[PDB]
Amino acid sequence: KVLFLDG
Amino acid sequence: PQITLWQRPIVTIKIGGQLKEALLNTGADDTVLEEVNLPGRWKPKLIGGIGGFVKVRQYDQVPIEICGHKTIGTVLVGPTPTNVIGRNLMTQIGCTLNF
Amino acid sequence: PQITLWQRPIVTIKIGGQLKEALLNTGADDTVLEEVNLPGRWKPKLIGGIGGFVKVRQYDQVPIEICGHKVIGTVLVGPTPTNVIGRNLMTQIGCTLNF
Repeated sequence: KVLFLDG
Repeated sequence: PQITLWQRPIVTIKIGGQLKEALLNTGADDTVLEEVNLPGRWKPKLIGGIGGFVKVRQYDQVPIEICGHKTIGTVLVGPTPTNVIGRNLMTQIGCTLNF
Repeated sequence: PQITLWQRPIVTIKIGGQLKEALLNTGADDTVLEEVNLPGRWKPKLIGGIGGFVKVRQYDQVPIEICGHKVIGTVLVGPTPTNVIGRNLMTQIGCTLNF
C-alpha cells in the first residue's frame, strides 16, 4: 500500500 | 518549494508538539509516524498485509505542519521502519509530481 | 505533466519491447519491475532487507520510456508486489515534488 524501498 | 529527487525527500514536520523528520512518499497511501503522542480518540487500523498486518492507531483530523504548510489529516501512529508522509497529506499541502 | 496525488500515480512505461504500468514512487531509491525480459549482461543485487533480502538482477543503462520521456537508467528485474519507478529514474525524467 503505503510503500518504501530503502537502497 | 521544488524538491528534486537525487536524495530521499526527507522534510521536517511539526506534530503533537514535536519536530520530526519524515519522507515524502508518493508510493504510500497513508501517513505513518513512530513515537508521537497524540491526544483524544483513535481507532485501530490494520496496515501492510504482506506476511501479516500491522495494527496501528488511526487519528483523524490531526493538525500537522509540513515545510511550514499547516494542514489537517489522518495520521497513523505505530511502528514504521521510517516516518512516512503519504499521499493523504501530500494532497492537503497541494504537493504534485511535475516533469 | 503535473500529477496530483489523490490517486496512486501509476503511469505507462515502455521497456523491453513491452508496455507496462508502474507506480511513481518517491519513497523508493530504485526501479523494480516484474516479468520483463531485458537483453545482455546483469549482476545480482540484494534489495529490501527487513526479514531477509530479495535477490534481483540489476541491468544498467536500460532505455525506458516513462510517460513519453525516453531516458536511460538502472532497472532491477525481479519479484515486486507492484512495478515501481524509483527516484533513480525520476531524476532522469526531471520529475520533482512541488508545493
